[PDB]
Amino acid sequence: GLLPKYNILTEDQVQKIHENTMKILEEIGIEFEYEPALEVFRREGQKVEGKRVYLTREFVESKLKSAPAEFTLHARNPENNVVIGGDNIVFMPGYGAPFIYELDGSRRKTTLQDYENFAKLAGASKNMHLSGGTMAEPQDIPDGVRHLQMLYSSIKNSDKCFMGSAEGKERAEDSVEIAAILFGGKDVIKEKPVLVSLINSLTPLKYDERMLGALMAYAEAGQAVIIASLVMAGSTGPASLAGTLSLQNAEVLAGISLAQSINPGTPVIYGSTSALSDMRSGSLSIGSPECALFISASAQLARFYGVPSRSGGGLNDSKTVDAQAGYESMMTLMAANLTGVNFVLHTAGILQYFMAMSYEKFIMDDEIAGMLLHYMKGYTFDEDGMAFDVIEKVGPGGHFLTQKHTRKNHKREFYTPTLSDRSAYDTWAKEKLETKQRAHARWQQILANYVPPALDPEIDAKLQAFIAQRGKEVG
Amino acid sequence: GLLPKYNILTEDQVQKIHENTMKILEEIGIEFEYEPALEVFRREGQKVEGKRVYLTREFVESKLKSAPAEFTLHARNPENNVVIGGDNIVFMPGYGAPFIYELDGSRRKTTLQDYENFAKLAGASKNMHLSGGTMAEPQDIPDGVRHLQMLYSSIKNSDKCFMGSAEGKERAEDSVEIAAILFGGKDVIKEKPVLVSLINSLTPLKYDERMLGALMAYAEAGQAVIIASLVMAGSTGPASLAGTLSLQNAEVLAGISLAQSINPGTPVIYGSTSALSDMRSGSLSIGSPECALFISASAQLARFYGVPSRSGGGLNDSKTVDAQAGYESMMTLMAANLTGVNFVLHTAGILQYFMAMSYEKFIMDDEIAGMLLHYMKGYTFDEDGMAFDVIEKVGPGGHFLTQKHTRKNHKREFYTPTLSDRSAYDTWAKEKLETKQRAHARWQQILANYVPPALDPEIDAKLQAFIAQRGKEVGE
Repeated sequence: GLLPKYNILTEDQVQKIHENTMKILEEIGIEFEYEPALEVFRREGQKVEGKRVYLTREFVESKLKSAPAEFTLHARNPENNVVIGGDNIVFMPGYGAPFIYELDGSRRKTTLQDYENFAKLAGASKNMHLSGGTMAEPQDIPDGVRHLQMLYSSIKNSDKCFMGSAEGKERAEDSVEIAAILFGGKDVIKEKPVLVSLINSLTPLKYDERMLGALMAYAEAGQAVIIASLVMAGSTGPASLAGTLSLQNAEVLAGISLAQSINPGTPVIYGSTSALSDMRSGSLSIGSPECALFISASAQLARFYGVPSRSGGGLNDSKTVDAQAGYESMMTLMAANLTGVNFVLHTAGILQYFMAMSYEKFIMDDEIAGMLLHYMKGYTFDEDGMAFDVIEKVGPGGHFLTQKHTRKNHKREFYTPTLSDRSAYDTWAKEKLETKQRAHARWQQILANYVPPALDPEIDAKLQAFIAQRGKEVG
Repeated sequence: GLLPKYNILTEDQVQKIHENTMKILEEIGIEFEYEPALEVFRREGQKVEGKRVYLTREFVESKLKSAPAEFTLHARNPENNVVIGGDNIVFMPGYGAPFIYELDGSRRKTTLQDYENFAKLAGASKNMHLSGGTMAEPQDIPDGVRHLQMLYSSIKNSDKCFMGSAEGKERAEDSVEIAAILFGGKDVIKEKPVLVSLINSLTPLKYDERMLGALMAYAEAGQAVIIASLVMAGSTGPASLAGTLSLQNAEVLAGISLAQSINPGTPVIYGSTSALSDMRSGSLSIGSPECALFISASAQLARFYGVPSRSGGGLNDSKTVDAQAGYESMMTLMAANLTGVNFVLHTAGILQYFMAMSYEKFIMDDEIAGMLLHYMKGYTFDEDGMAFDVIEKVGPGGHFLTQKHTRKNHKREFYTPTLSDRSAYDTWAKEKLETKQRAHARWQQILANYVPPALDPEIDAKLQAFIAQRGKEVGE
């Protein structure tokens, strides 16, 4: 009923990586740019020189041992509750992009209306399990209330799970307060998690105050944190795959141990965003087989450490929804699915190494998403199934076009494409639409038809009341 | 170095397929429309009613044991010798397409010049290990001598391995003669196989005269055959994954068991071309995840039966080199690579479920092939390596780009793209070239600057005298 996961590493090699990781954390250490964070380490008997911290293997292997292998995140509509990790996998849009690249190859700043559109699309879509977070940076809006309008867009436009803000102590806490209003208290959400948020390290071997202030805010509440590291081999990490993975490993676990020492059993996702620093281009390259290699190894490491994994997505370096957007996104999304990544931020919409979102790419990515979930269902070994009797009725030289079996079973075992054009030349040649152009017609169809799920009047009567008060307070 | 193969099925599931396949062969049978193949199965003690042969698992499982797990195909230039069957993988162009799809959307008939062009492109590419066969149908040339002209154009334009004709006994025997001239004798090429050729069943549960005629000629000589079944689920096969796989499995093992009855130990490749008959279009769909599942499972069945596999390629249903060409072809080729297919016909050039080759698509596919081979290299766990001391040197907040170890190892471990554009928007926005356009400039550059490897004048002269005489025979 479900394909097994691909593990690309031998068990001796996983041992090498971990032995190298432990050595890094012990010998070289990690700088945490936050007093409260250092205090936690000191109060946990770890070595700490100014901002630097050296964790032993026992302290980390101990802190990991309390980190839960699986946790539900809770949706407003419980029909969309989501189990993290899992032979399970969840998909959701790209995150952080300040640009929209349009079908015409032009570029523009993102807006709240983009955030909102992407919320609706993720809402509308059978394959997007979460509506996501920071889908399109709302430069439309004044900075200190961007989070406020964003979590409200996510609530008013989706009944699926959304993400909390990682931009600071107070922002983090606002988000927790907002989930609280939405589920009826902070205690409810402490035991039934609601938010996930992306906490990043500052490669190589640091953590900035803003991320940390969000991380601890979340681990002191009940809420989920992705501890992602983005090591760019050649640049912010060593020019070797084993090297940059070892470095990524050291960073992610240091973040996990902090959360776990702050709050034992608090939900944490191992995050890998590592890729290549292209030496010809100077810059990040996530459409690379190196990226695909980090995605793949990271999924296996996360199993090894007993925790859920986030990595991959429709990842690529193209500026347009062309053949490159297609083959690079598939390579990285397929890696993520086959190797059993649990949580795929950036499943849909991303172009040019996280620099841009695209409406057409969103639809492209949703197709490949559906195709890969279909691959991962596998084969069905029941009577219908093995189909012996139909093969027999038909016999040598017959066809199956008109069998009852074909009519009943095609629908059951086969994927209906949402985007791919499967017609003959003469049919296609009348308009010669490429995937880009079809994708464009499709997103417009979907936003024209999406009715957002209703939000209890009094709930958003309290959502607004709070956005009002904080609106003043931050000014 | 290299990465382990992905096995998508459990031991039990593999056994269930095998059971369903034996039942199909024992109870339903396959038609072999070629008296000589029928007489082979007769002497083997197998039931024949008219043209229908029923094969027992005792017989099939016995014959499979004589098929080698690995063999070598031998090229003009022995550096291009190729192992079929290890953890090994070999790539080559598309096969059989009668159209070229152009950058501007138009289509036209394939000619001999197209054939030659693809032989050169294959010849020039570091990721194509064979030049292929039937790369473009030479509709240009009288039907009866086409195979003669393709074989020569293969031998002249590339010193890599190439494929024989599968179009009947006589054209197979011509292929064997040509191979024997090139390498010294029929004896030498029986000990050191040279040719590989595509023998398809006629799904469901048939094999026609022309394919059987070629199969038996090649088995009799030492030459490799791909025994390949293309089942279309919902059309020529049942509308189910396990069912279509079982039917394909029955077709292939019936074919391999015939080859091994003729010449025990003769080189065979288990071939899966199975895909979807799409419900809305009524046509073959190879860019489907069903196709990807057939490829993956077949890679693992071949391992089970102890023979090499062929399946997959840059397979897609698109009419143009667009995002669908990209994602469909990467899915099916990545499946092939990760599950450990040995021989990938149609790695490069195919559009629209085998109806077309495209020169831009060839370049695209050559890029995805390169990326995929880099993926399967995997990690390097030596000292340089785990990079601990360079990490120690640099330290928190540092950067690696100005280190000796970066200079040393950047090129060693990282893939350099031949097609993907990794620039920032502002560079790219100057011309806004999409992949298909960059591909278009590249194939023209490659072809323009390609120089075929010198062919021995004496052997060349013999090849031409053989082909001159045969063409006269075929015209009389």
